[PDB]
Amino acid sequence: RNGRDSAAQRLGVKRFGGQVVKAGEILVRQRGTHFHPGVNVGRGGDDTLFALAPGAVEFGAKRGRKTVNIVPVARP
Amino acid sequence: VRPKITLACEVCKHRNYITKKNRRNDPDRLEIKKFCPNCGTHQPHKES
Amino acid sequence: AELKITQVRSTIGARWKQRESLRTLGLKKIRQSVVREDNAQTRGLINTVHHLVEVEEVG
Amino acid sequence: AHKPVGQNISEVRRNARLRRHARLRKKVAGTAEVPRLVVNRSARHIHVQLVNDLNGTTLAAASSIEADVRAIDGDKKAHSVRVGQLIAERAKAAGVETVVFDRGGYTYGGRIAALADAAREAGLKF
RNA sequence: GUUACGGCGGUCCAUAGCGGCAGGGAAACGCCCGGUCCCAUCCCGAACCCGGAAGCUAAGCCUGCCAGCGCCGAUGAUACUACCCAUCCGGGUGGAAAAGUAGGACACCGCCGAACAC
RNA sequence: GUGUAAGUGCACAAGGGAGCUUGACUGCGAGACGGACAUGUCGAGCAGGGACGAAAGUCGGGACUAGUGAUCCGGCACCUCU
RNA sequence: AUGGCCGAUGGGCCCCACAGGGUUACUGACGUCAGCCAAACUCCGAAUGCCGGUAAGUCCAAGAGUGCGGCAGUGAGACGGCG
Repeated sequence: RNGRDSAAQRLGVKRFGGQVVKAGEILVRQRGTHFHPGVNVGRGGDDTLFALAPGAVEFGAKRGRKTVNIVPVARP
Repeated sequence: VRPKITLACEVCKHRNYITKKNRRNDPDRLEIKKFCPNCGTHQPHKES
Repeated sequence: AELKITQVRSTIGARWKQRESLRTLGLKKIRQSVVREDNAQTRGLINTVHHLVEVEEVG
Repeated sequence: AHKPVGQNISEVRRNARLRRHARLRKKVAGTAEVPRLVVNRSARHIHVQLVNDLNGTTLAAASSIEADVRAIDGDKKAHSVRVGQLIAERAKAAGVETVVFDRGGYTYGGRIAALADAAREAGLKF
């Protein structure tokens, strides 16, 4: 009976801690809300987390949920 | 079944919007209010 | 201090990291020697390829 | 050996108010130029503060405890209206123009609506 | 600046919780009285909302003390593992758990507001 | 318990109930994910005109991931094209 | 899953009523003092690997990367070491 499988969806974290990003850049691709949006981070229709403002990705925890935030790196 | 049906405007009568619905749950012709581009306002859209 | 590093085993069959560490040290053939100061980077390099080189302390 | 069987109505009311205030704090937060006007209402008084959440301070505060607003012979709605005017031009003195109204987990009506429109008509638009 | 005080927030949100014992109502926090008014019940002024302060800290609240239940948690050792030796057994350098133990812990910090002296 | 398989989540509810409503919009879209190519996916924000709300605000279908078929050919409606 | 303990439930037996019942070589639910197991279990949880930043090294060379264009071949692999 077996032999049917689905194509890999390439989920996971796309930008890791310390990486600088531009506005609208996808941070993580996830099914559930494993990482919750933090400051300057939005949530997509498919729970995709994207940056709302440029800066450095910073992974943090809030009230027991792992969250993703954007640190507003200092202008030169 | 949920067949594809078309909703036309009332003033200019252009069959703009389409969607599906159950023909047995709502056998009567649907009535909904939507945005019509060329007229630029919100008027009801009637079934065809 | 200073470290006296000489190659004693060939690079045949060695992994990519070992070949690149040997090149980074600055030696290419057998019996070739280099003198490098004693820092953490050098210790890491020699630790990568300790089975291919011999390390003497200069002086 | 006098152990009440269940929760007192005061505990239920306090927990419900805190929970449904926290549920509305999801969308409501205050900044430096847009602070949060949080109102706490009791059966005898009402209190309002201007909170900047990103740092955790209170730019301005008003309540019914002070004797100046105690002196008005008016009803509780009148006291709330006076408190709203007081918080309004205290915020005026604080350099704050636009605010967000945190209702503190109560229904928007009666005294809370009263001081809400009191602050609104005093020039604090929100 | 001080009080067994009231709010708004925090912290890789329990080291904070749960439980026991002993207290208090200055302003406050409440319980409480009533449904005339705004408002409400998928029935009920129970809840929500509104008007008051006769009574009460018995509860909520917070204060102090308990390691009791939970919670946090080393060091060492070990499992495991990267590289390198090693004809199998195993060994060398580096990393290093989980469980358990010693122990910690009956929270800490910030901004306003009450009452008090200045 | 989440309409539906399992997984990831959701008690702060995405679970349960009520009121109004049709954004199950039009023109767009910085920047990205994934990819031989064709496909596919997320998207802040701008304008029009709306829904809900006192307001801030949210709404370009449904907690997310399946429910679908390129090209050619032909039908229907509109167009200030020929 | 147990050292499988008690323990449901049904059946027979004994009373005989068939109602009411009790006795197990009966059948014997789940649990649990303690010990177990798990690729489709995880309150935990490494070593490597991977993404990024930084400081160096090689640097008369790796004859290194990336973009564009010209010309290809390859798209039946084998053994050995680890999972």
